[PDB]
Amino acid sequence: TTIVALKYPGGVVMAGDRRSTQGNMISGRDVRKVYITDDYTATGIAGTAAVAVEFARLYAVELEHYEKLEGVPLTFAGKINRLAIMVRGNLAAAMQGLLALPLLAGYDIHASDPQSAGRIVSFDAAGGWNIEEEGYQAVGSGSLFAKSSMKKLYSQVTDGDSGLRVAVEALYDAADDDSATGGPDLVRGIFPTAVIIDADGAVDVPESRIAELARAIIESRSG
Amino acid sequence: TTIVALKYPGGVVMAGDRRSTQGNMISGRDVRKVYITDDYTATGIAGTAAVAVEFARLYAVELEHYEKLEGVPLTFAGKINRLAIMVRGNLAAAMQGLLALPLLAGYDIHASDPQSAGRIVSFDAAGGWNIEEEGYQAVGSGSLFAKSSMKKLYSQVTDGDSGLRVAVEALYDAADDDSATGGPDLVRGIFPTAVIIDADGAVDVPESRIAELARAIIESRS
Amino acid sequence: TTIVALKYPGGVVMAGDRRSTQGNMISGRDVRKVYITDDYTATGIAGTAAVAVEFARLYAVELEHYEKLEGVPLTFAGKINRLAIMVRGNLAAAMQGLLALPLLAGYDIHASDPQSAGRIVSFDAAGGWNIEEEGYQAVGSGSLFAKSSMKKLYSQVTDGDSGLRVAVEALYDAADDDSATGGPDLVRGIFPTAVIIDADGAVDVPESRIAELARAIIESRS
Amino acid sequence: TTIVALKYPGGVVMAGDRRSTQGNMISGRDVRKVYITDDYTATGIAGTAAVAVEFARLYAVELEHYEKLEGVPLTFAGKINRLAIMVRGNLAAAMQGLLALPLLAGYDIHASDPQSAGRIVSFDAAGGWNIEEEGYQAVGSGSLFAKSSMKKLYSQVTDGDSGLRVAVEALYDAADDDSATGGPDLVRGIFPTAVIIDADGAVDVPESRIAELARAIIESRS
Amino acid sequence: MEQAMRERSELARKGIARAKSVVALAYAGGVLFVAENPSRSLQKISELYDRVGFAAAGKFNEFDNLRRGGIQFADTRGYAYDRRDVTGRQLANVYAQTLGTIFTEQAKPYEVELCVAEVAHYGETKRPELYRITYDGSIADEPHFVVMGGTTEPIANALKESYAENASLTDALRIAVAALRALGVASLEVAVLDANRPRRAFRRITGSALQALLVD
Amino acid sequence: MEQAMRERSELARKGIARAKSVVALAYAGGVLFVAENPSRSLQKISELYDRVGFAAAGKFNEFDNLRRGGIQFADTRGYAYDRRDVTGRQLANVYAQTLGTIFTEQAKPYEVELCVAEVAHYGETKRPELYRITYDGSIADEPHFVVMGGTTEPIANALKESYAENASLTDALRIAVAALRAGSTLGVASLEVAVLDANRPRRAFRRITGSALQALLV
Amino acid sequence: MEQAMRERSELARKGIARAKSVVALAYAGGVLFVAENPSRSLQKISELYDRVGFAAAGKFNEFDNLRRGGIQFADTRGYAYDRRDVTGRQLANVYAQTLGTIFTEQAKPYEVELCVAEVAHYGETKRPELYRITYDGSIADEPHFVVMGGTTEPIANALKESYAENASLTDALRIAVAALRAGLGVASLEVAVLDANRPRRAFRRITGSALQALLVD
Amino acid sequence: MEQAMRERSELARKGIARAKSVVALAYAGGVLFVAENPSRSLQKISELYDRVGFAAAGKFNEFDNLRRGGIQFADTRGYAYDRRDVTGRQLANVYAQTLGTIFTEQAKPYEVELCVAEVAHYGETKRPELYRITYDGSIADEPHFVVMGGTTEPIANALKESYAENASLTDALRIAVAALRAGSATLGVASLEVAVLDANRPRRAFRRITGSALQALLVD
Ligand SMILES: COC[C@H](NC(=O)[C@H](CC(=O)n1cccc1)NC(=O)CCc1ccccc1)C(=O)NCc1cccc2ccccc12
Ligand SMILES: COC[C@H](NC(=O)[C@H](CC(=O)n1cccc1)NC(=O)CCc1ccccc1)C(=O)NCc1cccc2ccccc12
Ligand SMILES: COC[C@H](NC(=O)[C@H](CC(=O)n1cccc1)NC(=O)CCc1ccccc1)C(=O)NCc1cccc2ccccc12
Ligand SMILES: COC[C@H](NC(=O)[C@H](CC(=O)n1cccc1)NC(=O)CCc1ccccc1)C(=O)NCc1cccc2ccccc12
Repeated sequence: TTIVALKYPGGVVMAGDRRSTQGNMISGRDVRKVYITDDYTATGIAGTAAVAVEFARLYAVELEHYEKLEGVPLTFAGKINRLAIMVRGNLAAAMQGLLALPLLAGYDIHASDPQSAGRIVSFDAAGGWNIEEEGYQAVGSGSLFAKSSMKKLYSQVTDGDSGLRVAVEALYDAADDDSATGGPDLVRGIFPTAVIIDADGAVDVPESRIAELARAIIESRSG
Repeated sequence: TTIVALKYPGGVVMAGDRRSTQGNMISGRDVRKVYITDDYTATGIAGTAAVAVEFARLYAVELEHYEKLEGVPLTFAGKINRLAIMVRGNLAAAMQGLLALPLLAGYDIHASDPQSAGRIVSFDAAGGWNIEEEGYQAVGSGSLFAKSSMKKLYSQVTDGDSGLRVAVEALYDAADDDSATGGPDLVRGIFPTAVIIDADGAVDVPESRIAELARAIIESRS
Repeated sequence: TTIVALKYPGGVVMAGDRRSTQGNMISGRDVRKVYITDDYTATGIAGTAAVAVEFARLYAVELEHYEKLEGVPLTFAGKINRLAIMVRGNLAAAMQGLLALPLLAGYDIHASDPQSAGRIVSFDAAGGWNIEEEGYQAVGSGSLFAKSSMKKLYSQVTDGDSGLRVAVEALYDAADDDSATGGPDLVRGIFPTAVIIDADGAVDVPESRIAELARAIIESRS
Repeated sequence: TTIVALKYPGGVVMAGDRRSTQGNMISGRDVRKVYITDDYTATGIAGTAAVAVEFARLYAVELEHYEKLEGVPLTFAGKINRLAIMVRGNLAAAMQGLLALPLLAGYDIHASDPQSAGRIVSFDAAGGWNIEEEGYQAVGSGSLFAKSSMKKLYSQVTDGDSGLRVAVEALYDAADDDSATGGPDLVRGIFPTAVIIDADGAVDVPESRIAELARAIIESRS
Repeated sequence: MEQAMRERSELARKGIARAKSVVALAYAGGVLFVAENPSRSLQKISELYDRVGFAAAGKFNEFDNLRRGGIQFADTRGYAYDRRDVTGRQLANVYAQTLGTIFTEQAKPYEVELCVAEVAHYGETKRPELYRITYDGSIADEPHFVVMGGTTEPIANALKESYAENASLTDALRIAVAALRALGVASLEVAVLDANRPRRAFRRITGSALQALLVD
Repeated sequence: MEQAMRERSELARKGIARAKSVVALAYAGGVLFVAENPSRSLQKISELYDRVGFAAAGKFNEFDNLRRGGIQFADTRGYAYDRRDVTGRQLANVYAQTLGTIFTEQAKPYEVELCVAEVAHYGETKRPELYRITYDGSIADEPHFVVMGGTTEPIANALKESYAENASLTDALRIAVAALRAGSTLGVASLEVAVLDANRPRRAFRRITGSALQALLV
Repeated sequence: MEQAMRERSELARKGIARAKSVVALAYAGGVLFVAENPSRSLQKISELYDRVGFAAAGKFNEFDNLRRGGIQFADTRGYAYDRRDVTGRQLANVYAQTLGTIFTEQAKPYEVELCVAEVAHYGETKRPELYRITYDGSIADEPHFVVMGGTTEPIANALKESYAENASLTDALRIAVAALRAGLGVASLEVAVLDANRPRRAFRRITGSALQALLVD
Repeated sequence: MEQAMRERSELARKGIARAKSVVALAYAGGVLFVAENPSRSLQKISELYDRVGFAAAGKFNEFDNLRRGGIQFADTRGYAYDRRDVTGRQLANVYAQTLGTIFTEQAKPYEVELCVAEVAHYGETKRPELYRITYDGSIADEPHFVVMGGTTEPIANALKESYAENASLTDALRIAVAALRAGSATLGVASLEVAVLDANRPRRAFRRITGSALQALLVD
């Protein structure tokens, strides 16, 4: 698995691969690992599928629950804290093989400067968190390949379009060096999923746009 | 054990073998592994028989319990979530040897397009689920042989009848390579069980039809 | 231990040996392992004697209890389900060595066909059960010998008298190959015990009929 | 330890040795292992002394408790069943080494035949029970030597006196081959203890009578 | 207290008087239960244990609770000890105990009256036992017959005069219906504790057989 | 005690008599439930088990509690033993015990009156059973019809004159709306109708609404 | 609150007054219990422990509960310590405590009056002890006799004039039935003795032919 | 206990008559909620679930407890099964059961009256549903509108002559404020709380109309 997230001017993007595995056998090709969790936040999770989806679902419910009860959504720090508390809650089962590490990407509407209102938060198995002041982050078995790719490609991020492209390209480098991460499947038309978040909210990027960037990257390396 | 399920235009089909084992010893030749759990849903289960039969029974009860309490049946998504919660609930006992994995086949009456309303859901031991978009799926010790067989036979599926045939041929290949899956016994007249589900509901496939299809495959391989 | 049970037209018969062991040592020659649990039901149990008897007694009271509370006896399926639940209840104790597997034989008064009213139910350690379509079943350390014997002798079963002979002969073959299963003791005059069940209920087969069948086999094998 | 019990015309006799051990060390020589538990019942226990004495005491209390609460003593079956439940209750502790195995001897006043009113019941560590039809039984580290001695000597039992003699002689053969079973101590004048039960109830056999039967055995084998 | 309990006793006595009547008689073959019961499926007479039967008058849900509770007690006792240790006297004793508690501590006392009957075991010779237990836990051992529910004085008087020991089944049945009228199949529920059956003595006499024994 | 139980029965009786009426009658095909009910979605008639149905008069939340507990009981018993061990008599009995306890021990008695109905299993020959359980736990066997709620005696008398055994679905429905009129003008929009149809293979409960119901009232 | 207490006291006293009567008196062989009791299977006189017997008057289910609770206490203490640590005094004391608790806190007071009696252990020379426990938990130490239930004054009056220490079993029984008359036969009496001569269990019922033989002749 | 039940019923009745009124009515776009509410932050109209809204009249802390408990019920059910299994009738039913319990067993009954409204899911054709739950747990569904709190009959009469199906947002709001005005004993933006269940919103149908937008809709 690899999930990446990166900031661009005025927003944030998150993208994740589609592969599901049990050992060496490919048990899924179209799996979704990146979720809209609230109107201004998206969550991607890595690890055991049962636990990963359970986390995303419950987490979205927890946020919306707070919002309907109290007439206002949680502060972004409060959202970080709730994901952290959820992860550490799972540490005992995670020790026994039921691991789930999340990555959080959002737009803070109460931020001082709307230019830099994007937020990227990564976690560890103890529920440790990091609010990233360097623009990108990744989680999963391909995260080091993806992060090392973005280290070289991040300078080319100037708007939402270049940032999305760079995200898919790091997911491509991850899938190229990590067999548990699925690259673009040109025969079945299965590509990574991505969510873009700006001041207008969080929307899932249309699959055609990922197919265009994917084949764009593939040819970018064929020539 | 091998259970298969596959989508065809306007419906879905599920089939299962009839063999029960204790190690290498054959402990049954007519066991049933596919159950009508709901008017538009069938479940096949693999693993320990005791746990599997309890699962199917208890799951059917939960579905109808909900329906009588609330006057409307669960959405298909709700059914999947409840089966998943049941599996995950058994995860400890599974780790101690009482393992049972289900395969879910249904027809979603609330889907937009009635011909593509067929649904196939697979699970893992922690209750992970996946709604299958690729047309067929399997579970059990022969599931790989059946999946590889259907991978080659699925293009011939144009209606319920051809789909039921590729299903029975997939159970045939499964039994051909896996001793824990029992093939058609032409001396006792025991053949796999199958269920069809379409817009008119879930009906059990008559044994005579499956007997026909079995003999067609056996003939075709001689 | 060997317990056999087989269907005949209009009835069912169940029979068991008399040997009690602790390892190689014979701790009993006259024990009873087949019990009439109900007016149409008998249970034979193999395994640890303490639990086998406790299972028999508790099951019989459970059935009568439901009958006196609700004025009507359990359906045959309900009896299967309660026994199964009892076995699964004992699984933890069984994995520590207190294992007992029952074999259930009954006559279903609510069946349509008076000659398909016999029922034979076998179980496994998890409470999994099988209603046996193929006419006979056995449990115990000699069950494999007994079942292969019945596989060759069952074709001659046409009534209760021949069925009882096939049963005693299957126990004879089991005792012939298994030192934990006891054969007919002609010096002490100890013979297998049997329960016969038909539309008139479950009655103990008297000793004298079993002894003459025994001497008939012992004669035929000389 | 060795405890014997045997049936004679119109009664039963039970006798037990007096040796208490810790491994190879003799820690007691005047120990009592046979107790009058009610007007018509005696119990002898082998195993851990703490648990054996606790069993006998608590069992006697249990029977008199029932008798005073309900105005009539328990039927003999009820006595067997409560002792059996008690052993099974102690099974977990027995596994960790605190084992106690009982042998029960009684005269059933509610029995049909007055001179077949004698009862002998042996148990296993799970609380399995056996009502012995064959006239004698034993328990303890010397039980197999005693049972084999009685197998040859039981034809000589014609009244209470001969039954008592065979009982003492089986205890002699037990201690003769088993160091954990104490033989007659002629320097200290300590002899097995015995209880006899007939229609008049259960009474302790006087020390002097057992002494003279023991001297008879010793003399007769030298 | 003394007033509150008098009111409870009266609520019970009046409620039980409004209900239909039940009669139990010792006869030559064991014990006979005859009750006015229009219902096809609700039963005032029930088996408790092998040789012990139960009859009741009053509010249905309440004496059905007592009936189920008695079967529970009897069955657990037979399991814990032995079947032969279960006796009528002890069931009557737990009923006296239980109705005492109900009468003093429940929101409303039970508008019921109970009869526990026991016949001898197969092949043994013992006079049947009849026990009446009333709403307050009072227990009385009666030698020949018990009347419960409604206006008891006419029925008890009819039996007192007309009662014959060691009567035949037809004999005791006809005396019983005669006293009950002071009544066809549809209006009667009848059962016996039949001392001649080998283990379970309780036998319902319904429809054709019952009709056969009434017409003579 | 006497005065207080009098007060409970009076409160319950009055609550039921203020409530719209429901009728259940045995017909050639099984059991027919007809209730006066303007609501488009709130139910007085419900399925309990395969061959067992439930109808009620009184406070909605209360007979709804009892309905859910009945379903709970039946599904549990069928699971513990077998589906064919669930009987109408059993459910009627549990309702009797439940309403007895509620009536004597709860803060307020339930203002409800209940009917449990059972038809035969498919292919089997058994005549329908009707049970009335009232607010105090009294239970009654009825072979032909049950009336609950509102002004009962006019409805019961209209049925005493017009009722015939083994009538057809249309005829029984006509009788039912007639008797309902006699007490507490009645179309689809104001009626809730359902049957325990003994010819269904397993689940006998079935609703007749809208086009079908109007088709039967003509 | 005192209104509730007088009401309970009168309910209990009335209930006991309407019930049948029982007398227990010490004689040469121990203690004799004789009670007016028509029943053939329900019992007012009982064994508690090896040398301790129990008698009660009043409502049956209530003193039957008390009888079982006493049997539980005795057996539990005898198992927890030793048989000879169970005494009549101790059982009387626990009954006082139990009945006080009932009388103040249960839904309805117990309509019972209790006698706990003890004879000496075999071979010892202790004079029998009689204890009376009343519905409110009041306890009284009695040396010669106890009368309970119904109209006590005439029977106790007959005894005061007719009671002699160390009477024979036949004599003591005849004084007992004679005292009971002031207020009949086998069918109407229940009798038992705490017999100081039996080695372990001193309680012993005297029924039927033996009883009849012992009444007048 | 006829004493207790009468007195509790009257305590609840007088409690609601004393309270400001709330109107809920079905229109062409879904369901409209209008309530008399001077406060800026304390809210009588609320979202329960995706296509389900809540309105209450009476004592604030009491109907707020019920609103929060209703949200707990909806969120737990949607998690246990699926969001699409959560329905208006279910929330109306739980409130009937809850208020029945409270009315019979709490120290004091709740002086509240509730409306649960549900519109169809995006892209579906389903008539709005409105439910009215009263202080003792009585439940009734109404096809067109519900009124709660204060003197109801003047407001309901005004609506039953004023109400037209498939009204515009402006039309339904104007008739609603007129009917509320008939029952008051002085209104405008600062004096109203307004919200709609919008059958055109893709997932969450509840949305509020405040300030400039509300003023633009009241001028029509
Ligand atoms: C990282 O490790 C491999 C992991 N695979 C699994 O967890 C696979 C997924 C799988 O094969 N499925 C079959 C259909 C439905 C699930 N599951 C398992 O491996 C089961 C784990 C287990 C073993 C023993 C006892 C208990 C539990 C995976 O691919 N995880 C990727 C992943 C991340 C986020 C969301 C996802 C949603 C669906 C599927 C995968 C998802
Ligand atoms: C894959 O594993 C083999 C499995 N076999 C078993 O579970 C067999 C089935 C069997 O022999 N039976 C005998 C009569 C009743 C069942 N049972 C066992 O293997 C015992 C399991 C166990 C052993 C020790 C401790 C705890 C548990 C099997 O056949 N599974 C296939 C299967 C699937 C769904 C429904 C079924 C119903 C009946 C029989 C089989 C069924
Ligand atoms: C475990 O397979 C061998 C088994 N033997 C035992 O169970 C024997 C029976 C025995 O020797 N008895 C002697 C007096 C009371 C019974 N029991 C044991 O071996 C005890 C095992 C044990 C040890 C420590 C902790 C727990 C358990 C056996 O013979 N089983 C056959 C059997 C089946 C049904 C009913 C029976 C009733 C009586 C006797 C045997 C019966
Ligand atoms: C066979 O097994 C040996 C057994 N010995 C023991 O149990 C001896 C008895 C003993 O030495 N005593 C010394 C004074 C107090 C008793 N006890 C032990 O062996 C200690 C057991 C133990 C070890 C570690 C942790 C916990 C417990 C034995 O001799 N048993 C014989 C026996 C049988 C019935 C009644 C008895 C009564 C008294 C004494 C012995 C009795």
